[PDB]
Amino acid sequence: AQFPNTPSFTGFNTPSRIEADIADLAHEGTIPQGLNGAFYRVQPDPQFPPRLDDDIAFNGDGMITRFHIHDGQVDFRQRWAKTDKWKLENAAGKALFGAYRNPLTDDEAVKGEIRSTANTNAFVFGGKLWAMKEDSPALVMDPATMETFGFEKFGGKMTGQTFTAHPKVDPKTGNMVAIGYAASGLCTDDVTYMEVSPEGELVREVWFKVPYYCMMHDFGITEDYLVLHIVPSIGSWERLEQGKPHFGFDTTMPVHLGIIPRRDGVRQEDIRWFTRDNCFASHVLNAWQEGTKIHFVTCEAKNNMFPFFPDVHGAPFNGMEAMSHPTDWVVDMASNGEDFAGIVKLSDTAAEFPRIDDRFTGQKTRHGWFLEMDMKRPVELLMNCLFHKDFETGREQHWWCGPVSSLQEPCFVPRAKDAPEGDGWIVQVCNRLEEQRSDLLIFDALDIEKGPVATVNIPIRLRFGLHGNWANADEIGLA
Ligand SMILES: Oc1ccc(/C=C/c2cc(O)cc(O)c2)cc1
Ligand SMILES: [Fe+3]
Repeated sequence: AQFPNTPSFTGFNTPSRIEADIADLAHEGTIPQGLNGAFYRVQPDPQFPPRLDDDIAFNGDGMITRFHIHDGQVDFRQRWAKTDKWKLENAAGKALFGAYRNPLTDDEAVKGEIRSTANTNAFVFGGKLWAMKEDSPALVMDPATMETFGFEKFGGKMTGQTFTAHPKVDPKTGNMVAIGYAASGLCTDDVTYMEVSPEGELVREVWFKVPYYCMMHDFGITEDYLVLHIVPSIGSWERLEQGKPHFGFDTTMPVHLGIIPRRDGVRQEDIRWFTRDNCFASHVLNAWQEGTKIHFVTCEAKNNMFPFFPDVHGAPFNGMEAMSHPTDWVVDMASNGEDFAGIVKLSDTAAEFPRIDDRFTGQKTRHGWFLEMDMKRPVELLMNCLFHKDFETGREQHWWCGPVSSLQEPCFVPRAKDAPEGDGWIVQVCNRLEEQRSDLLIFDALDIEKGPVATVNIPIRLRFGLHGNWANADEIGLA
């Protein structure tokens, strides 16, 4: 196939499209014997050249990578997420769906079809592997064979059109907590709040409305609440009719924070909204309650972080104002009015792709891990450091991948099911950009600054990844 000669399909973005198996990858150092499970991650990877002259990275078909770590070795398996899109285009021999989140650029033959690329998260829950994309139901797969089952509509009990790619698991109940925005159609202000039992059943689905339609990419949960940030990366049908990127950023609009009680029969009037001045925030580290306060830790930038979803008023992209920092948004359920109680910058380190020890989701956490952009480092060819913060001592650790590499999202793996918070490992893919290959790095999570304890060579160049997760062998049929 002939792909376009553009930055989205060349260099680091050259198409790969590899399905593969490798046993016992070559490595340096010591792979911890204590690791027994698998790290799943997803890369957008176009099956076909795009319908339009160009495309963006968020729009490639989801390709799922699994690193099965056991007995001191790492095995590699990679397979397509066989979405309806993937199947339809595979049969036609060509692209049928068009631009990102824009059905007006699709072939008439796929009108009304689910558009998901399942390319944003690879998540294990309830014995299934979930390949997720926030414009559609999630695609469920077999975590062991990595075959595709199909889209999860919960037998038809799901009434919304969409399902998040940033699900959260409630440690108290074991439920998956999810939202689905644009729930009644593209660009609508309807959102569902959903919980899924460990058994896979949709046990709650609550419809509500948000102040305005926007990219509701992530959210937080607390013991009693779902915490939803409303950030003005906005879209509209008018944008799509005109061929603009679906989203653009409006610096003139306020940011809101919605507090949704996690209970049955929640009404619109039960939801509380707080309001602050414009900023950009996408990913949520964690959120928790303290007394009457809710703490909501996100990575906040002064302005838009997506150059390909541009400023709606024509402004050129401002790299400096896209630097994000871990920030606590604090609201007080006992106050009157909409003002935030506090907006507290927690580090001067520029950081994104935040992660916690997910066993403590919705509770006060001591540790966070991030990708860091350290603009003071040499670059001889961009997230170039792993960053850990101990929020109780304030101590920060940094590990630099060197001047010819970059890093993908870290994932925390507990040492044992009863281990203290953060007692375990970080795994992450490293892009060896000059050598055109990839490594899987393994760190001691509380001592990242000494460097990885193992470097596992991947003889396939991996593409830009989005989100990834660990599951123990007994959760994925590999025990
Ligand atoms: O369909 C998609 C929609 C949104 C996203 C968001 C990705 C993202 C990437 C970053 O580097 C920082 C960030 O805060 C968010 C990915 C896929
Ligand atoms: Fe994300």
